[PDB]
Amino acid sequence: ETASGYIQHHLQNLTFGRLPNGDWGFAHTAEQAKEMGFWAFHVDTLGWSVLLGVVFLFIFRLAAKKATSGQPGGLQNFVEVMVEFVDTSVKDTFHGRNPLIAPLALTVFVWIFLLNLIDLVPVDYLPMLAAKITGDEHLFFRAVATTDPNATLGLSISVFALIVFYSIKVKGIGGFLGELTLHPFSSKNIVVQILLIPVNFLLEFVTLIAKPVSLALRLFGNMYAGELIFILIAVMFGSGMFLLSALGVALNWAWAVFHILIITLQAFIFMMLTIVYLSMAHEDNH
Amino acid sequence: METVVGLTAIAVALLIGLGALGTAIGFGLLGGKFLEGAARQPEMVPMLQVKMFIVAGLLDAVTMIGVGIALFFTFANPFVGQI
Amino acid sequence: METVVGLTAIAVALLIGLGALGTAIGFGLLGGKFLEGAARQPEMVPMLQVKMFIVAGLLDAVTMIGVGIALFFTFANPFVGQI
Amino acid sequence: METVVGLTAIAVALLIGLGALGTAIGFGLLGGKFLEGAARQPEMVPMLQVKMFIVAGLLDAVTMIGVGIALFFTFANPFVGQI
Amino acid sequence: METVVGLTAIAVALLIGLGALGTAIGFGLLGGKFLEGAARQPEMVPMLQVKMFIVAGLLDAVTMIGVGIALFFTFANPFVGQI
Amino acid sequence: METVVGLTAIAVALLIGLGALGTAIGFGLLGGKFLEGAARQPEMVPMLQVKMFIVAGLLDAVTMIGVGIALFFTFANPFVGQI
Amino acid sequence: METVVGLTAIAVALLIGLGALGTAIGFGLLGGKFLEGAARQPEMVPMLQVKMFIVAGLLDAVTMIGVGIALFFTFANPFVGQI
Amino acid sequence: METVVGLTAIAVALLIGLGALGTAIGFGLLGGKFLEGAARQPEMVPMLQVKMFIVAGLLDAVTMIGVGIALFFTFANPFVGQI
Amino acid sequence: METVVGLTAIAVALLIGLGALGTAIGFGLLGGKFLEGAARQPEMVPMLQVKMFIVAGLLDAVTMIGVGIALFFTFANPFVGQI
Amino acid sequence: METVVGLTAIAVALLIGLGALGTAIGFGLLGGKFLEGAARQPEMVPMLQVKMFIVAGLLDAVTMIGVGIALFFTFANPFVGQI
Amino acid sequence: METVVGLTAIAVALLIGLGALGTAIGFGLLGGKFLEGAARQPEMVPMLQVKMFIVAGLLDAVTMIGVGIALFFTFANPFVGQI
Amino acid sequence: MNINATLIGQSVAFFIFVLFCMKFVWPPVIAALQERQKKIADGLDAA
Amino acid sequence: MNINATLIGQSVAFFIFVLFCMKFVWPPVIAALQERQKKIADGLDAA
Repeated sequence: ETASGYIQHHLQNLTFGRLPNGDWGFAHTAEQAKEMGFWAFHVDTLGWSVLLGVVFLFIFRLAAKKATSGQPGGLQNFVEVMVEFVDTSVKDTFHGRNPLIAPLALTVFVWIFLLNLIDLVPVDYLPMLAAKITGDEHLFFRAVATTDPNATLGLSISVFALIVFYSIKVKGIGGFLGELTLHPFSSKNIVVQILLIPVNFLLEFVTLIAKPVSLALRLFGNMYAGELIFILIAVMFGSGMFLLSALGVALNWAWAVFHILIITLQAFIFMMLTIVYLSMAHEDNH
Repeated sequence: METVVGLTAIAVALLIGLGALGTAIGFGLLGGKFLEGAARQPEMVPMLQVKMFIVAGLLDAVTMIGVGIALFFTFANPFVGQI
Repeated sequence: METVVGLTAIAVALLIGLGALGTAIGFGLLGGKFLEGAARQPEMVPMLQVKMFIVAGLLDAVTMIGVGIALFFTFANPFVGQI
Repeated sequence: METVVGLTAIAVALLIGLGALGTAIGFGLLGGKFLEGAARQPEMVPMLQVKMFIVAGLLDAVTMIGVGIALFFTFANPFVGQI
Repeated sequence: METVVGLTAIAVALLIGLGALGTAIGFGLLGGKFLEGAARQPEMVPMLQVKMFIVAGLLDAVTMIGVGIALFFTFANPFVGQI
Repeated sequence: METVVGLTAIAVALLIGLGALGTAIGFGLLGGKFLEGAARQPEMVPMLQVKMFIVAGLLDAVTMIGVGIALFFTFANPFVGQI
Repeated sequence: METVVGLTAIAVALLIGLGALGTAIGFGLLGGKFLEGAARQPEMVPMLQVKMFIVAGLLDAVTMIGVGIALFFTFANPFVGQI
Repeated sequence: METVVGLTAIAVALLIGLGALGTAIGFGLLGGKFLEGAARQPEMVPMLQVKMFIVAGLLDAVTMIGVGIALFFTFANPFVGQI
Repeated sequence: METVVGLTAIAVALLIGLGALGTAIGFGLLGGKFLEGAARQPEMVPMLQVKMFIVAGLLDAVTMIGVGIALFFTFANPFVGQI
Repeated sequence: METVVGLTAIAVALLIGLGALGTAIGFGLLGGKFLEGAARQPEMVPMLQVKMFIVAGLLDAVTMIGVGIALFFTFANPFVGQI
Repeated sequence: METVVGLTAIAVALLIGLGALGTAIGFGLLGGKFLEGAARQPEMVPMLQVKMFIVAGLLDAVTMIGVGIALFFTFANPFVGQI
Repeated sequence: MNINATLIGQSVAFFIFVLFCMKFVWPPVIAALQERQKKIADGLDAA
Repeated sequence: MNINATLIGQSVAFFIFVLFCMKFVWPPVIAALQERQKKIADGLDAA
């Protein structure tokens, strides 16, 4: 097998969609996956995300169902430290009485960190275990859920929907349209204020649309670049030479040392941006 | 069809590169000034924080539009249809 | 015909990239200066921000027109029909 | 014929993009100092602002000519009839 | 013939765009310091303003020459006479 | 087909080079300002450090996007399949 | 002579555009400091202005030469005589 | 085949040159502030040196990747294998 | 021989234009700093000016070399004889 | 064979020019800041200069690599051997 | 031989122009900072001047090398011998 | 690369997770922290 | 060559990184957690 074929195989996901005869089957080739329309599902991404979320929820529920309120245990001290950090981060930006901001921020941060942590494991360990277990020599399996743009796009869409819902709840269609078209430029004259709506509408709509796109694409691009570098470093070992595999190993050490910090930073940035965007929904900064 | 796709590749490259350069320069300047302001006023670090978290919203909007249209040109082609 | 389409795509890319770069640089500089002013005078933040918006439109308007023309050059093409 | 139209499209793109970039950079630079001056002397905001407007004219006039010339090239191309 | 017309169109576009970018950057840089000086000395704005006008005389001369050359090439192209 | 491959290589080079230039300029400015802030007072060196890391999270987003897209273009090729 | 004339036109455009850009940037940079000095010390305006003129020639001379070259390439062409 | 090799050589040149330019600009900007901080606070030289080394570690991140890609393109050609 | 002369024309144009742009920017910065210094210390004007002239000696050497090379490539042509 | 050699020459020229531009800008900024620091603290000059040299050690790495690669291209061109 | 020489002329022009632009910007910044330092303390001129000369070397050496390369590409031509 | 229905299902699960964190995780922990802070304050109020 | 060669390098790199994390990353987190626990215990004892 060639390096290009290896990269192409590692770049393909597991797709489930409407086969030409029957809506029950898994695509075997990349062209077959492209044949599938919008009504297709990436089994590996959803499965990994659901498993990690369930594990996180169960672990946090273990230390919450039996809160001692006195001397803390090993797991509950860690849970309390993270809860206090999330509360401190939230209270420094949002001053309202919304009870949803802090739990949502904590969930987003921990879920993103867990989804990113799985990328640290060797690129061929999990795809090759799935293939052995299943028994196929051409099975497609991408463990890193954040390299799939669909997950980040869905997270950004849900964040945008929550932002819009909260802004509507706090301002009515009245203040919503007033902020969308009548701000930040206003005029006493009717003709002038009528002529000033296009610029305000353009600016507000452009910023509102660009927020979730950037929120998703920052993480999508960062983790895609990291995973591509790791896959290429695997090709470096693919040569089989002696003097080359050591340079590859050193590059792997450097890349992992950088990538753990990048993984922490991306999750922190996403959590902070979500908190700031939610705080911007309840007051007017214009 | 070859020339159209070849020029669309350069188009996507320019779209991504110019936007990336602009965002990097603007974010570097904004972060440096934010660090200077935080150093000047240690007790104003939180509020000033959300401040530039608003500024970035205006900073990268056109760049994100360009990145989106570059991705649309990479994975789709309204040009190859114009023949 | 193919050359015209490719050059139109390159034109759209150049327009959007230059606009994004300019907007990013201008917004970075403006946000840095606004951050410095807010750090110096925390009580003047509600007023100064408004003035920032007064600048922001002037920073974006022309660029917006450009990207609009880019859209007019993607889903439509006055150059194709002139041949 | 096709080459002339393609080069005219590239010309329009350069005309609009360079003007937008320059306008954005100049307006950001002007707005930063405008914010600094407003923070320094809040009582002179009604005056300084209009002064900035005057500068804006000198910042935009030539650029406006550009966004006219491009609009004169996209519709009713004068270079087509020359050949 | 055709290539000459296309290249002169590109020439006019570059002539206008580079001049617009340069004059926008220069006028923004001048206006920032003009606003800073006016804010520092509010009573001294009637003098400083005319001084900046003198600067404009040295700022737009080459830009006006370039835009005039571009208009002359567009409407009275002399390069079509020489092949 | 050779023209498509050559233009894809040029596109990858542009994507990587522009992103590297922007990232380098932004990180240099951010590091200079961070050094100035740390020299102002050493008691806030750690916290400020965290802040600059936050700035990094916004500084090189589009640059990493472009690097990943260039790495995808170098080995895989969606343009070849489009003929 | 077609390509020679076209490239001479492009050369003239590049010369004049680069000269205008450099002249505008340099004169804006000089004028900003001139206005700052005039605002800070009104009694030194008669002298400093003269000094600015001393700078202005050094800022423009080479550019002017380039402009002259452009004229020598517009109404005359030493390249055509070389076939 | 020849065009592919020439365009990949140009690609390597752009990759190395843009990275070198950005790295030099960023290092100069960082070193200027490092020297300013060392002159201001002579007793904090080691800590400032460690911090500027940490900053330079992030600064030379995409440039090293670009240099590696350029070396891979000079000593190997994945584009040639694609015909 | 036609393309050689056409490309040497562009070579001369770029040679003059880039040098003019760099000289203008450098002299603008130098003149601004010289005006600031003269305003700060009126009694040191006769000395500082002389120093600035020394700066010009380093500022315009390469620009004059490039101008001479451009003049040699205009009035003569070593490239015509395939050297 | 002509195109490969010509594009290799263009590549070497771009490499060396970009490296020279970056080195000149970075060293100018570094030397200006070093001169300011030496003027502010005349007795700290012997150490600061040494630190500046350290900055140079990090400032000329990629540029020297590019210059060496350009020399290798000019004297031991590997692109011809790839057909 | 036509294309190789035509591109070598452009290569020499790019080399000399980029070197001149970079050295002019660097020397302008260095001279401005030197003038500021001399104005701050007139009795440190004899020392600081010598210091700036050292910086001039670091500002010029690489550029000078490029200039030499340009000469080696003007009177001589290794690319011609490579066919 | 391939826009599919996943962007829906993923986000749906997201919402579910958020709801759980709003109902069974955060309240007990914040209540325990507040009770500990109240006990600390009561101990400090011994004067 | 190819398969059975990438695995060895990947395992070696992963083992080296795991050793690095165990020798340089875990002890700081453990010490911070123990310090927080000791502070909480001291506060409870004082109360």
